[PDB]
Amino acid sequence: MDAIKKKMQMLKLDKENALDRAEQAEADKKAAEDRSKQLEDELVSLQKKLKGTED
Amino acid sequence: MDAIKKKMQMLKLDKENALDRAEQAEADKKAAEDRSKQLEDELVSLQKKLKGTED
Amino acid sequence: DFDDIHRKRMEKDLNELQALIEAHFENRKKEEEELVSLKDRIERRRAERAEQQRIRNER
Repeated sequence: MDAIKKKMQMLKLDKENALDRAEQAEADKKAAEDRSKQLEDELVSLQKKLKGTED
Repeated sequence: MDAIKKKMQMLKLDKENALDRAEQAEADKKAAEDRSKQLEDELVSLQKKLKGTED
Repeated sequence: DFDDIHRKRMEKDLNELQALIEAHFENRKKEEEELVSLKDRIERRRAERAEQQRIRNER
């Protein structure tokens, strides 16, 4: 009819916005966790270098 | 009718799924970010003690 | 944000659209009521034509 189509369009705009936000948040999590794990690896290498210096 | 109900329910389900997924991702992002901050703070002190050891 | 104003805009769009939807609902509903009354007076006309035709045929 008439109002039904507009209501469907609203329900679809919510769909697109929610899905896009979810995908963006997932990409953010991937990037942040990669950052953290690379920092942890750098910390490990520093520990090993400290061990060599102690020797 | 029949089509309106199923389509509307499926679209609302899609919106809710995307929203909850985004919230989970953002929570993990915040936790990883704070842990990364902890890693930075500990790494600086590790570098300082390494520098003293080298001196 | 831009998402906020976009949301308010599609929101008022949904509001005006459902408003006009219920509006034409009411309009076509009045038209259907008028058409039903038309059918009713039509059946009245059928019955009156039937009885007067039958009287004519009786005579």
